[PDB]
Amino acid sequence: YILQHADALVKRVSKLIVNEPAARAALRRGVGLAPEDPRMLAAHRVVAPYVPVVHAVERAFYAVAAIMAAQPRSARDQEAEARRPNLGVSLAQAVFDKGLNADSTEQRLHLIARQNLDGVHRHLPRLVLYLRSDQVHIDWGILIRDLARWGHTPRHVAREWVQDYHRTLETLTRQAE
Amino acid sequence: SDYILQHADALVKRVSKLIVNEPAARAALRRGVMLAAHRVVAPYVPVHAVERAFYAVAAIMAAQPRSARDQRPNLGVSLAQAVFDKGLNADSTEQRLHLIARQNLDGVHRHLPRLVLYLRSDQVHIDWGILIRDLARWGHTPRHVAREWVQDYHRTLETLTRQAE
Amino acid sequence: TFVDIHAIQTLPYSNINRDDLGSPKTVVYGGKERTRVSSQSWKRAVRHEVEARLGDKAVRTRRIISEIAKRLRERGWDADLADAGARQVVLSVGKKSGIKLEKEKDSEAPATSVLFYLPVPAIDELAAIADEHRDAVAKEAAKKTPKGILPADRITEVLKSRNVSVNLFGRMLAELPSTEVDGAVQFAHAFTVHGTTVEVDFFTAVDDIPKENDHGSGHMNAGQFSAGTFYRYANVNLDRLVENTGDAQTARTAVAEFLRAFLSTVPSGKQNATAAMTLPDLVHIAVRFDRPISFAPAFETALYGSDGYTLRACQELNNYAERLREVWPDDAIRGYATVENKTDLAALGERYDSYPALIDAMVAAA
Amino acid sequence: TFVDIHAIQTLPYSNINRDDLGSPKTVVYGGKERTRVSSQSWKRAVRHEVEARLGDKAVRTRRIISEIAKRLRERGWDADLADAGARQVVLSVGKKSGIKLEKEKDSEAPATSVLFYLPVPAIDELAAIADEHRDAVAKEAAKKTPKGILPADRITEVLKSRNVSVNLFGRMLAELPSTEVDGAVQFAHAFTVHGTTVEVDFFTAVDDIPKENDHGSGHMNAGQFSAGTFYRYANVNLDRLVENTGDAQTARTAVAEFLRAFLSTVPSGKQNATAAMTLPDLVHIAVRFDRPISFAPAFETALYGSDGYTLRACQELNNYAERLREVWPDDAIRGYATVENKTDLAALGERYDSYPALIDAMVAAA
Amino acid sequence: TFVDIHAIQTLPYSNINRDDLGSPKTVVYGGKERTRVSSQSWKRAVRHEVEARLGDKAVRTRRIISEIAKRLRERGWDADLADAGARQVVLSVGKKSGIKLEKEKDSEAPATSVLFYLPVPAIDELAAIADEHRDAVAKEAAKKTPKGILPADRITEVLKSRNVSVNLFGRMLAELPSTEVDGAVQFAHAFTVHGTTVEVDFFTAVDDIPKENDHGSGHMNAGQFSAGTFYRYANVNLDRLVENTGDAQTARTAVAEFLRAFLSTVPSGKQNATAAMTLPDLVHIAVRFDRPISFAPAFETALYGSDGYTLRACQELNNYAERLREVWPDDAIRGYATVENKTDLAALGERYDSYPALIDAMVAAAF
RNA sequence: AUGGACCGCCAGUGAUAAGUGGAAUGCCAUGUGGGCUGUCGAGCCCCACGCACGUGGGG
DNA sequence: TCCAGGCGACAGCCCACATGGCATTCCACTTATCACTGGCTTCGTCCGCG
DNA sequence: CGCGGACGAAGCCATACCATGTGGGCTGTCGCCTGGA
Repeated sequence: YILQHADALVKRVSKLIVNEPAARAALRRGVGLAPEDPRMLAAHRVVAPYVPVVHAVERAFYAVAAIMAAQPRSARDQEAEARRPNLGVSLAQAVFDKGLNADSTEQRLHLIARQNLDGVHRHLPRLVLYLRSDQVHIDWGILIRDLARWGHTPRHVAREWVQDYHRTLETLTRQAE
Repeated sequence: SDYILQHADALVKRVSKLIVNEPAARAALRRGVMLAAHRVVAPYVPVHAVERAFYAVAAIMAAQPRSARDQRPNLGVSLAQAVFDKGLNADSTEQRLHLIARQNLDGVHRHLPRLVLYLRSDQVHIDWGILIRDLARWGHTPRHVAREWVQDYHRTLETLTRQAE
Repeated sequence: TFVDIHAIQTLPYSNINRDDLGSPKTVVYGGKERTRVSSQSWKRAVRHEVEARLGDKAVRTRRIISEIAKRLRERGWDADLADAGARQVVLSVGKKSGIKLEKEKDSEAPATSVLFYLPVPAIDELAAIADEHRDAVAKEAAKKTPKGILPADRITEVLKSRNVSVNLFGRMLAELPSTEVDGAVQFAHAFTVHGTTVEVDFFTAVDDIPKENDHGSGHMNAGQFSAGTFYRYANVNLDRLVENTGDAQTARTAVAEFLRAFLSTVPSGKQNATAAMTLPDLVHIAVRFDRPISFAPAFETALYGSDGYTLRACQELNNYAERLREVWPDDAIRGYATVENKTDLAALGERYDSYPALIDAMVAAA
Repeated sequence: TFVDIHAIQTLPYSNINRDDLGSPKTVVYGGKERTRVSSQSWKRAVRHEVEARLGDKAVRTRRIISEIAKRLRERGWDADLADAGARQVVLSVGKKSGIKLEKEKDSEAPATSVLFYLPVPAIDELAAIADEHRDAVAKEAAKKTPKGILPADRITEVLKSRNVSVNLFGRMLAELPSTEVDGAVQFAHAFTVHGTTVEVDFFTAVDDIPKENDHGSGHMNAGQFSAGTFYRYANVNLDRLVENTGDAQTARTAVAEFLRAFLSTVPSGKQNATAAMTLPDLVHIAVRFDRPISFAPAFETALYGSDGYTLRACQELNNYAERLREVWPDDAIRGYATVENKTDLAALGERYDSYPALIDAMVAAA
Repeated sequence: TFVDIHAIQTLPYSNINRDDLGSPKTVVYGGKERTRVSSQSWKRAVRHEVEARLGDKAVRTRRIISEIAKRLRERGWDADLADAGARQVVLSVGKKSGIKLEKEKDSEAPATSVLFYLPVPAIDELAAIADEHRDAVAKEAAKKTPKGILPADRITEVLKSRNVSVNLFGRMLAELPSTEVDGAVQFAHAFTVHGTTVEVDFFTAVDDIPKENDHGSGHMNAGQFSAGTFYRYANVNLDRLVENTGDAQTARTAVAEFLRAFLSTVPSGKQNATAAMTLPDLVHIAVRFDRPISFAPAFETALYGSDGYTLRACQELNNYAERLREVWPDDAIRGYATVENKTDLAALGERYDSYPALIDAMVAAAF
């Protein structure tokens, strides 16, 4: 239901940031901030027509759209190279493959999964930009719809990222026989 | 928050009929764009930013041209509907909305009358009631209402645009 | 016979005691998140300050074998004779095979499983009882699995040696229910009076020596901090404290020093880089003869801000103490000090001049 | 034994230390946002100033292997002998294989995972102990996986070499908890005394060589800035400082230079584009013999303006120091200097004539 | 070794540098709004004036490929050999798969994704290194995806070429931190000494040819404007400047011309229609040997008016310099010029006769 | 007065010690707010004098 | 007593901008600690108490 | 000498890889005065 709008945004923003700098610069300056902060008064032009019809849903759209426009040029040059995973799976694929610190990522994942709606938006942007600093393939539509469902109970989106992260870690380790 | 909207609605209808009916009080309320306000709009006010939100828009109401004087979406929708339908320029009204949405309380009353009067010169429908509760809401939370205006503007502009094809 | 103490203390942007991941501990009270300082942290600061003045050193530890062996090595015993000696002192107190121990890591003396709580002279006397049986201990070390040889009666009487901190805070020891002393001070957690969200600080420890081509920080991370106006509360059951201590003058000194340490002290959690030391902006001591009472329900409805919180918290504690006083009438004593002379708080009793004056007159009236 | 220092310093339109996204770090105090300068920044500026004068050079780095290799190349060793040598000096400590080292670069000494903090003569001396074992280092380089051969005792004693910045600010090292020194100076974050919102500054980078005769400019953006009157505070625990330094004469010089660097210095974060160099408009040093105290609660209720903030902040800090002084009576020494001759601040002590005079008379009284 | 300069300059009804929507930039200092002029604007006017006199031409641009190719076409190279040549010269540094560049355009020479800052002879010399490898450039251009062939060491040594504006103002280049030079002049934003609100100017554009049935003008808007007495300040770290320049005489000339350009110049932002050319009403240069210091806190308490602001600002700056001088005692040099002979400002030093004399004697005393 | 009636899991606890986000930046080039204008009889009561036209005093 | 009118005269119009631009690299740490007490059955004897 | 209280003696133990979709309820307004019904 929301995932479809999520794929719309990710579609035109994924081609937008690479195809013209005005929106990428109007969105980049909105990472990790409220949808009404004056600094983001220039991002409505692009994001406002896609929100459907609680504030958690709009927070999700604006926040992740900004995240998509604030990634380094390396991550976009690889992002434009041409069931499905959450970002937890992305963290495991990051530690197992690109050599990140396991004992750290685990406590940063449980640190973020243990917070309130506002803590996921303040702690999230640097974490995801670090993951795109290591160019791990993160899925954006799932990330936003997840943040959208992050506002009704702080249990139904955290537990699945943590369990999905550990699950894929031990499957990547058992598969390395 | 509706308790201000209903009073503002009674005020907008009584003032509309009063300006088309009696020219004396019309020109007397228009001069402010203020004793006349103290004797006309004072019985329609329950923070002084709300009271100024009432008489200020009352004066803007009395200062409109006759063409648009003889005749719920907020002001964002009104500007989008003006731009698409009545040929107003997009790159200019956008810049004007950002200019208005960025200022403080005392700024909106300074840059608002000219734009409202100008869009009114094309017979655009402004739900004056919610405009009064918006300028009243400007004191409680400024950036929230400004957000509603800009995002509402772009929202309905692109919705009507894609809706036209 | 219950000395209740209330205090409003506003701590600036800091992090007193973090959670298992850095964040400050938070309660969900009246529906909203509220940073809090655990009770055990303040209790620890209090005891270390009280015992600081009253140099009793109520050491809580596991390595009693290590220090008993150290005491025996100071008094002439050989290293192995001291180690086996201490192990005899600890192994002769449980039911059989002594108290339970843990896996010995190094060749160093092992650490017991339970936490002991004794003063330093108690450990010294334990080393004395171990010294009274030099030959016996040496004879037991010759075997492969030695047993208890010490007169469990007197060592068990030495473990029961109390202290000011032992008297107030109490002790627990599962393998020796005869030494368990019950605490006399009910210490409560300190929660904010207004919903406070945590805030992330981004820090980058940069390396001083440059690198050939590029230059980046040595490490970047982000720690969680929070500021706010904490409410704190504590009870002192005089009756049970005088029962533990026995005398009434020692008890009176212990409660007076407790209150002064309760207002004065502040924890040591990330203070070396935050300098969050402060004093309570409001202090309310009441002496009640029927039951202790906390003012926590007054602060259930969180306080919205953009204004200050000290005045609102002060006058709201006043309001709740007034109506609460006229709903549960009782012949109790009430006194308060305040660091803000704007309002006049009537229901809190007679406004003394200063914290130590307030404490002196209230402990005296008890 | 606690040297407290307070200072009101009004900074113009600038951005001292930005956050991870450009904005200045902000607190939520008394309900309102308040821009703040992190403690690590002032501590860094201060140390660089103290060690600047007191040419101690307390280098904080990761690439100790690279610099030790540099010292060995200066002293005659070949490139590979220097690299393997330095790695031997680093690998011969820690109770495990060595201190944790991870992922080396490409053609250059790797970087230790933990961060070191040593003076320059310490690194030189490390190269000296490495130089005394030429043959051993060469013999180990012949193998494929060498191990430690260096006398961990003396190099470990060289890593414990303290310094003025090490003495005041403290050090941490997990692989060597024996060298961890505890700081003696509590440094506080600096928050505004009045709620300040961020100011977005649109900016442009015009480019020469026009291609289309357009007014099109090479780059546009919006940088966040903010101004306001910051309050700053810091404590110096004399006892622990005399313990770290050892002597009492060296300590006095370190604390005097600390206070002078605390008033003088200002960070170097976004200064080349906005000269925010300034001096504190109010300085209050107090010597307390019981506990340090902060004046942060005085500034909880944000100050509304349209008027000035220097006079209001000064007289309000005075009032809070007076009532606070008559509520927590104590035998302390108080002195203050001020850049405004309008009001008379009584409770802040005896008005000295100038900052360095105040610092001299207060360090003397310590 | 820190040359501080303070100056009170009152600008009439104008708009020096507007915001992203027309309004003038404003600070919220001491609770009241205050129109301000960004620091980069004055720094740009200053640099163009300093380098104007000292004809060094410290060109800041993105289209370096276009001009290097232009130099190569002037020296005999063909259009494609020049284009591929310049692209090779920029792409032959090879940090991370060569220099980072914007999305290539249809047919024009693309602009690098980072703004360079070099003098014109540097571009010429880059074209020289490109000309020394004619055959090599053609050989790589024959391929489909060429790589670096140029001696990255010497071209990388040409990018380190400083200049008067490069020395004073500093440079940044992320892909080549080896050429990054740190600025030596702390330039501050200029805020008013009294709270000023913006005034909305309603302007109309009339058409000079009439049609019947209408008299509407060609356009109608409202440009914002504001006037006031701006305070300005700048610091010059002599030590680091002599480090950048290397010599001490060139450094002395650069600081002297810098100060004269700081007082003389005024931006060119919305000046053609509102002539706001003015001179500073107060100039105070101080040479400090310990740390630079600004007088901004003196102007935190906004000044209420209905009277003038030049005298009040001057004497109030005086008082603040007096108490500040007796609170942070130091053996420094102080001098000042003033365009008002009513009061005598004691704490500001010895009143020189004119701005260029003051600048000469202070740069002289600063060595 | 119910597979119930009577009925405490419970007495003890620092999460701790360390840390610059940092270097770079004209928002710009263009504008009439305009044509037109004199500011020159219901009111409530009392009392006094009156040429029954009115005049003055206190509310 | 309640519903309804009224309350000198107070201007009309027309016009509202085009363009161009929105940066890059780098860095992400370590170690030590993680408890017991019991809710079974009867009787005989044993060490300590009076 | 007579005896309290407390413990201890065992019987017991246990070769033909994948998932989760949810919400809805509270609040009060005027223009005043004269005339006529």
